[PDB]
Amino acid sequence: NIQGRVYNFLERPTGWKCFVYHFTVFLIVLICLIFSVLSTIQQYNNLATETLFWMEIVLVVFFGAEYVVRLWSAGCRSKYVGVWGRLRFARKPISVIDLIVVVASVIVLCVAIRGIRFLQILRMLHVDRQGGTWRLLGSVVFIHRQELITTLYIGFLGLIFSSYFVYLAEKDAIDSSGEYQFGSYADALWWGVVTVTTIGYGDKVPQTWIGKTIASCFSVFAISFFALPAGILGSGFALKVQQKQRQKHFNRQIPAAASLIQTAWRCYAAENPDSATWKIEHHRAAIKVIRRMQYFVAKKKFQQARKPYDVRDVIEQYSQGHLNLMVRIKELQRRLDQS
Amino acid sequence: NIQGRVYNFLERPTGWKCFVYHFTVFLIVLICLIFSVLSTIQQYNNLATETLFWMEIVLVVFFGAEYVVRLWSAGCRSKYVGVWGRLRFARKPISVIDLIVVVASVIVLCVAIRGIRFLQILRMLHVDRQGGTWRLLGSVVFIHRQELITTLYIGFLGLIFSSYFVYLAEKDAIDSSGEYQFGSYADALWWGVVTVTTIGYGDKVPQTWIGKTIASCFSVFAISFFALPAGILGSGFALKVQQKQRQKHFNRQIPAAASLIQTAWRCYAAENPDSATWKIEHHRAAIKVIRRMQYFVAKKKFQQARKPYDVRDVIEQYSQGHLNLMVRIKELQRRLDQS
Amino acid sequence: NIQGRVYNFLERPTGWKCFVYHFTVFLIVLICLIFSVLSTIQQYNNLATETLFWMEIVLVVFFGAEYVVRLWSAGCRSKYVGVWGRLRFARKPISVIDLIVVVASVIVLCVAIRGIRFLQILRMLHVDRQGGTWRLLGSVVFIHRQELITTLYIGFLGLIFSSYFVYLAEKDAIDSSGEYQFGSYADALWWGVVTVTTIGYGDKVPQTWIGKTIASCFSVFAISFFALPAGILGSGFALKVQQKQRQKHFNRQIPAAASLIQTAWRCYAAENPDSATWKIEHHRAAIKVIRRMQYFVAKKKFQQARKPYDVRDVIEQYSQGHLNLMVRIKELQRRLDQS
Amino acid sequence: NIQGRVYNFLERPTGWKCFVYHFTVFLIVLICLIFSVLSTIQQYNNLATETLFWMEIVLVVFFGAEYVVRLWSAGCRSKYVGVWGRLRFARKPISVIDLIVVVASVIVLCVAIRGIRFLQILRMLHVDRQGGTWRLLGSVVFIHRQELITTLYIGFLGLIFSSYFVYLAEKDAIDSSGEYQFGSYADALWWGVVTVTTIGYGDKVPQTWIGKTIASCFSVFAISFFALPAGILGSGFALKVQQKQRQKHFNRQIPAAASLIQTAWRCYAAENPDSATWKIEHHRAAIKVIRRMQYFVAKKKFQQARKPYDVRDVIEQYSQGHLNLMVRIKELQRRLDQS
Amino acid sequence: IAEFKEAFSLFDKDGDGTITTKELGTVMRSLGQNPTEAELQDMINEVDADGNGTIDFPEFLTMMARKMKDTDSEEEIREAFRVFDKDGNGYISAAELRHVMTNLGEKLTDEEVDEMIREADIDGDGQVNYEEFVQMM
Amino acid sequence: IAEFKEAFSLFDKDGDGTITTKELGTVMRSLGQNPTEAELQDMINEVDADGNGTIDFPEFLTMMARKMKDTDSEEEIREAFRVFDKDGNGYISAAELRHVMTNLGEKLTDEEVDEMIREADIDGDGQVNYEEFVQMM
Amino acid sequence: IAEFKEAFSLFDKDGDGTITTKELGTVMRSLGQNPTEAELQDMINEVDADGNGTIDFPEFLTMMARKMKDTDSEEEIREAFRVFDKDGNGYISAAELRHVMTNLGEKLTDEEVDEMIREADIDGDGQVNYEEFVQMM
Amino acid sequence: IAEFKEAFSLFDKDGDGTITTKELGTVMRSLGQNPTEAELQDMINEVDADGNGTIDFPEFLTMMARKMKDTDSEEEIREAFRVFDKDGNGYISAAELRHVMTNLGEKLTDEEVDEMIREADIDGDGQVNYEEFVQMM
Repeated sequence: NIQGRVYNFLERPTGWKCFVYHFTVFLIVLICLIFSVLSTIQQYNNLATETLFWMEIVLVVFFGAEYVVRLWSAGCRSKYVGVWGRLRFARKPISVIDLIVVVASVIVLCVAIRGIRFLQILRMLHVDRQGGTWRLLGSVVFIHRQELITTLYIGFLGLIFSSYFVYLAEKDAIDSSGEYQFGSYADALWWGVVTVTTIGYGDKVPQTWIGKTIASCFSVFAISFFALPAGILGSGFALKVQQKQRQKHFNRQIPAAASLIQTAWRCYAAENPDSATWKIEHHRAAIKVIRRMQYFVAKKKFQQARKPYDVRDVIEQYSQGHLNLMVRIKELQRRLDQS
Repeated sequence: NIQGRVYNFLERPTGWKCFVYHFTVFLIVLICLIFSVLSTIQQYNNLATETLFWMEIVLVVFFGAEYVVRLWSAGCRSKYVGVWGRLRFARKPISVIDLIVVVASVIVLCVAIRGIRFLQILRMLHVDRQGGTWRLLGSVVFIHRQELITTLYIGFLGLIFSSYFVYLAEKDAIDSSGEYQFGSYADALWWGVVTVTTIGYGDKVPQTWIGKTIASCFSVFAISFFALPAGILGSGFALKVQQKQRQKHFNRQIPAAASLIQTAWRCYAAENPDSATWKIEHHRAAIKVIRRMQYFVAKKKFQQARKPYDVRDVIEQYSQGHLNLMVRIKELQRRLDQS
Repeated sequence: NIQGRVYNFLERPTGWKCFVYHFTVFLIVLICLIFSVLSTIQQYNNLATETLFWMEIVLVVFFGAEYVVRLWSAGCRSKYVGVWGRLRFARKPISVIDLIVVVASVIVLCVAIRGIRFLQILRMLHVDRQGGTWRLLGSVVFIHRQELITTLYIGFLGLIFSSYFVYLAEKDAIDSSGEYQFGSYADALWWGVVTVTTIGYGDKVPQTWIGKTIASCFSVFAISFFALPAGILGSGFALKVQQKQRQKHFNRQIPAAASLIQTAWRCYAAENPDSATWKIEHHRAAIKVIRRMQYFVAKKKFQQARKPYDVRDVIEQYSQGHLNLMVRIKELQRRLDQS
Repeated sequence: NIQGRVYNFLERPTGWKCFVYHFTVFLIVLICLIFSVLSTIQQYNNLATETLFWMEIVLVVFFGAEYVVRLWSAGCRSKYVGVWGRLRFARKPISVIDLIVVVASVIVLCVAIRGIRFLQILRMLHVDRQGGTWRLLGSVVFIHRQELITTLYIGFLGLIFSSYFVYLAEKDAIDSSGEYQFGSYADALWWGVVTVTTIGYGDKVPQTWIGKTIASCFSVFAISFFALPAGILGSGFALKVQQKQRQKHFNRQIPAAASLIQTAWRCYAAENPDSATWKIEHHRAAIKVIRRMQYFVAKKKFQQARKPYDVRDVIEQYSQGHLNLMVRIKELQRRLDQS
Repeated sequence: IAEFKEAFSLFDKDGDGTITTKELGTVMRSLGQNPTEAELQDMINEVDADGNGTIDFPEFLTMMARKMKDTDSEEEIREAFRVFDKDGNGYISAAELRHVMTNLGEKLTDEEVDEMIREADIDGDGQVNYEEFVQMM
Repeated sequence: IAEFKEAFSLFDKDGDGTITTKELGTVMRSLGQNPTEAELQDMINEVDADGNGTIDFPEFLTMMARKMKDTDSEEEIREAFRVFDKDGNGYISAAELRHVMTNLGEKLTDEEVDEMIREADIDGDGQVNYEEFVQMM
Repeated sequence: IAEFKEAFSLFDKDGDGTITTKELGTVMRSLGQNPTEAELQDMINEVDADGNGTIDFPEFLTMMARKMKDTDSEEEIREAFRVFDKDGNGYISAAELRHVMTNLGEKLTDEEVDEMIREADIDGDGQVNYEEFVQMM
Repeated sequence: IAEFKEAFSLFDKDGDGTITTKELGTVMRSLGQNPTEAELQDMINEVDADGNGTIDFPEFLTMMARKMKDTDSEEEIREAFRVFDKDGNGYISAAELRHVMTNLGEKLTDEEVDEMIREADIDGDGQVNYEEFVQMM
């Protein structure tokens, strides 16, 4: 099963040995970028080209061999077995990116600086294989979809209104050297975008007291609506992290997992009248409904075993215990009134 | 009931079919704005006017027909039935905005650029119909009303004091070209507003070591008081989001809802001496008080069914169960001591 | 008891009638400030002085009469009754501020612009009477004293080191016009303070690639340590707000409050051998110890009645109930084994 | 035991008396730095050197005597007793820093301004002895290691892409005075670093509408990814602070601590066949396994006593109580069916 | 004014000056309701103002001084109806209302439901306007 | 269509028009299962749509109208198998599957397990591809 | 000094060297108080310093070494009075104080309340200054 | 290797192939310990690896394969001693250690404590260095 051993190393690294390999690859890729940056500078333009030639000729070969080895090793999983299974694996976006960058590098070396410079940037997207960072950020953003839309909409509306008012108050003022700064609505909007994001290049500043008053009343209120998404997302991340300390231990969910599968199979097996499950004649109609109920009960019980602890489980536990003790107490009661 | 079907589509969209329609309307409105921006620029001033004429002449007609259809379809709800009911519907702020923009566009086309330019901006407020974003932001802000006031007050006081001190330390310093930058308290206050909101245009910079020292001691402390509302509101939004995962399931609140209405009607029915509710003579005075107590009990029970779970419900559940089991145990005790 | 009625209106406002009065006073004070600002401007210097004279002559009289009425009405509370009690009331910082501003205004009107201008600023501290904003901010900051110190210390250390490195890398570079920007460590430190607080006036920018690299590596990491206190305080405020929805209802703490006082008095009364509490002779030594234990039990029970709900109360409740039921069950057991 | 008394004062201060001493030392060190800053300025260069000479000659002696006293007093703890124990104490980083600064100061005074200036800065790292600030920040950062990496990676990627696009759109535009601002990819990257960290020096501003549009679309989205770590860390700090109010009281963990040690010793003692623990012959094989189980039970019980309260303890408590009551009830049942 | 002394004394059979759970249960049993201890517990708790477990006379005056037709209570009845409204339009079918009020909660008898359906539903058609019905009550 | 009346009436022995816990327990005991009160409680709760504690006929139609082969339910069965897969490769040993399905949870008899192992594991070798096995079911 | 040996030995009837719940209950019953097991549990818990469930002699010294007239405890008594003060002015009516101290909590007898009302309320008028009353105690 | 079959079979008296609570309780009672059901419950739970409530043979091998002298477990014993150390200096008085180990928790007999005090405390003076004592164990 050396195929799975190779696939674990290339696709699913966990050890320090694989960490060193990935770190080396990432640092080689990063070193590649720096020499590209220095090539645009006129002083270092000459030598950088010849250095980059010999760097690229080996880096395209290194990445090309790695891709075909990765593709072959992907067949160990039953999800990708077979020719169509492997074609399903190449459908993944990361494999598409790798294929595109390899083919583009080969074509570029066959024949343009604006292309190789962009390719050496796209190569940075290789380091992350499993897509964990996107898989986390997307979920966290999707949970809070409403408030982000609300704050962005309100901030955009405030920017649109305030910029027009400032343009109205400022379009007739001359600068010190002499150039109408707010000569059009586009310039006022460019000023507004700079101020809401608290950058403040200082290339455009209001000149009249009306504009200064409007900007002063505008900044203290509309600035908060653009620093709010970070405050929402950070708190969301922290709260999500906190739940990791209250996980139900993985060892205790096994019986529910077995029960779900067994009940599902038993519900399916009723379709064959000669199946051995009948060995435990109109009663079969009620038997099917009983198994149908049991399937839903098992499915409901499975989901609760994968969630963190909550007060609802305490309430349910007390509910079950109370009636259990109650019926036993009533039984003892009846045993006493027998005499 | 096609009236309700139309009202659901126009006022209360849920489907992708309605989503496409609203998206198209919003993008048409947004496209309208861009050509307005390019009309102020001298180069594109000519053609933009004629394009905007033919855009506006169709957009005012499209919005006009939509308004009357929306008004008629609003009569399906009993809240808006009747002539006075429909006049109650037009009282809503969104309908007022739509009517104002339609009438203003018609009047403008009848006869001015500074008016149509503002109208094309106010048109953006049409996209959101139910008012959900405001209905959420207002509640979240209202919950935290105290701390926002506190931080704004303290920050404003600090700005007022520090700006006056800087003005005192800086009013006699000449710039490099030569223009007294802090020649008045207003200029120092304008500098202070720019710095507290961390914009920093750089048009006014202190020149003497006293002013630099005061500004350095001022920035590191008073800046936090103006980035604090965003930090409060983001955490509030995240905490409000977290509660959505602990909602009591809507299916379980039905019996309490029925009980509240039934008890209220029974309490009201006692006013008629010949009502059939008496079929279950000074006892009626106590009966009325018993029903009065039951009404309050039912009302209290209804509210708890709409709130998320909390430890208080666990405490109350244990309280009820303990005395129930206790009295049954005491009953069995007495049954035993009978002999 | 009109004295208490007046003191409630002046010191402890709750109604809209008092809200209007305080709002009017605050707006008059704020209007006073604006004319002071416009007096520094040369154009409006003349008229502003005469307007401010007639404003101040009535505002000093209005505040003077209010102070003596406030002082007299403070005697309704037993805390401030008597001459020494009233002298204790004037010891409060707000009364000191009011007295200082009134006396200073009177003296200024007796005889200087730099004094009255500062006095009209200090007058803004009058609006808040109970000190609630400070009483909240101080507590919230005091809870989180450790982390604020940690982050400030680390940020300051990073600033000190990075600024010295930039000074070392930059002290020999000439500007375009020609003026050594980083000619001393003080100038580099001034640049560092501007950058860590993300203001960026742009008056000093690095010129050599070493300085640019150091600043680029410095900004992305040391900036976070100065925006962190706001993130801590906002989350603290939100979490403190959340607890307000889980308050134990005030009606249920009365019996514990009565029990604490009664047990304390009973513990004290044992000191007199002829007190009537003995009516319920070496047993008195054990009686005193029993009452001593009961006092601590009552004091412990009182504190729990003022705290919000928590899981510890559930644990304690189950603890008590379990042994209660256990001993009753054992009693019934023994009753059965009797035969 | 005066050795421990001295070590408590120097290493482990708790009192106000030690607080004053440490405060005085820190303020002397800070005063030392300020005169170093003023020495670089040409005006105060002369006198500052002679002042710093006499300051340093006494400060190096003060710190030298303190180090040897600290080293000797460290032998009171059994961890550092013996010669090798004391050499283990000097291995700590803080002692290394102190030794380095003392030796460097002595060498500098023996013979250079760029060295003493750096030494007077490194001296600030002396104030914190226990390393609490680092010990807290490191843990808090380590808990949230994943999200910080995610956000930094995404922000860096966005910066890299957007800066290249802006460089492509801007490399052919001339400034007003005339100097190609975006003449290379390095200049565009320097502009990008300034904008993502919302500093905005304003030395480089886009000139063409394509660049302005790209920057406007870039700022509102990529800025949040660099203010996010502060929002994460602040919420983490606040949540960690909140748990401090739910600590299990230290007095209640003693019996578990004793039980763990006793069970461990009993498990170890079985190795000697003649140990007195056998006084309570193939049964010893099962006895060893029983003690092995008891050791794990005790170890598990110890850990729960150091954690704050949680719903899992309530669930476990109900679990134990329910079966206890159940078996007693069944016993009473059997006693009844006996007749 | 203050005729509640008669009712309070009627509830207070033993004359201790307070209303205990046993007295309330006995009075209820005199009417054949047969409640459980828990229902009496909540009923007494909902009125108790000093938190002692019993009902004093001034608390009885305070409870009787409360009045309906307050918006904070009318909104509750309005929200209760909206649970059964499948569209929120303000209309509910007569059959659904009858079934809900007969087969859930307190389970009124048919005669009370019939009087209710005539006190409301003046429209006569398939849908009943419950908003005016709440307004009248 | 609507043949469920027969089964519903069979469950509803006393004919009150609803399915109570006692009737379900009696029917189960007629088959020799002997369940506890708690299992009946969850089984009734999982179907109850009006939250009254009993089962009405329209709720029976609603429950019977649900169908399998929905992705939201197929993913559950897929996740259940992954608990026992030591590598997530999509293969499980026949002996481990047999041991798990015999000695845990519902504890099927050997004959059912044997029919299962022949309905699946067409590969015949040491590892069974459970993905197609889930797909077929 | 250290006369507490006599009292500790008096409580420790069986002489094991510790104070158990049974001994405390027996001593209390000798005085006719008849407490429940729970009250004894909290009373022992409030003193226990080693968390074993019993009371040792050094813990008895530690408990007896505590003293009143500490601000952290005086503030508690001050806050307790403010619950009944309808205005926070520092005055409470004599009748209200008498009713509260007689009909709530420990329910003192009339004779103790009368001695209290004369040890305090030197003002004689309708309102009693409780701040000095707390100060004296 | 694999001599644990003998011990496992000794615990498994009835030979079902598993270790149940009843068997463990019977074996413990054969030694005169008389544990409660709860202690047996935690003892079985602490070993159970498949979460069924019983102990299988491979779980017995897994439990017996664990070894001490791991830092994650040595730190626990080190922290346990620091609770009684009043200064954290690494020294504890012999009398305090004897009292704690005799009067708390498992309550060892005097003979075991005496052997312990000679296996440790080679210093002989008033303070015992517990760090080396933990290291040896």
